[PDB]
Parts: sequence; C-alpha cells; structure tokens
Amino acid sequence: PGIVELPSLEDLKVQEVKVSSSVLKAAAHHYGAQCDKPNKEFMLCRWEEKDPRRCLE
Amino acid sequence: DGPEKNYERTMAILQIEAEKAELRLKELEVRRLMRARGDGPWFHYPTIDKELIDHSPKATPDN
Repeated sequence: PGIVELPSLEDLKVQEVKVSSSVLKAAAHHYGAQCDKPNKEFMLCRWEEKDPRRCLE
Repeated sequence: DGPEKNYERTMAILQIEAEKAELRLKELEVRRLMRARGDGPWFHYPTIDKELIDHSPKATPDN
C-alpha cells in the first residue's frame, strides 16, 4: 500500500464563520436562497468526487 | 444368423461401446479441470448478485 496524500495545513486555512447555530438557524432560509450556487457546486463535487481532498477549493 | 450379420453387428456394438468409453474418460478430465479452476458451468458456486446494490446518492457523500 502507498501513502495517503494529505493537504498541508496551509492549504486548509480559510476565514471561519464563527457564529453559533442559533445564528445560522435564523439566517438559514435567506442563506439558502443567496448562497445557493457556490453551495450546490460544492455539494456536487462531494457526491461526485467522494473525496474531501478533491473539493477544498 | 449368418457369420456376416453377427460380425457386422459386433462392429456396431464395438463402435457404440468404444465411443461411450471415450466419453466417460473425457468427462472425468473435464470434471477435474472444472472443479480445480472454476471456469466452467459445473462447480459454479453462487456469489452475491450485484443487482442488489443501491447506486443512488446517499445521505453522506463518501461511499
């Protein structure tokens, strides 16, 4: 067996959405309408690639 | 019965019995090869049918 290839800690850094679940809950309906496109692109990648390393961008 | 009839009736008997004897020996060899290699209709033991698999998108992606 080979080596499990992993992204570097620097590839995994992004500004986080550090708000509590009640805040996400309150905005979820409008968030679903506004951010649908990048959200649905990312979910398509995940169910197609079946690999978290392949959808980081 | 005349000698010719018995004689040629004997050859007909011998042809049938020799063909049967050869087939009996060939079946034994075919059975030996099919049992050892599994590439024939005999000794074909079942495996799980792949049509029972669900290929729909699942609740989680990695699968």
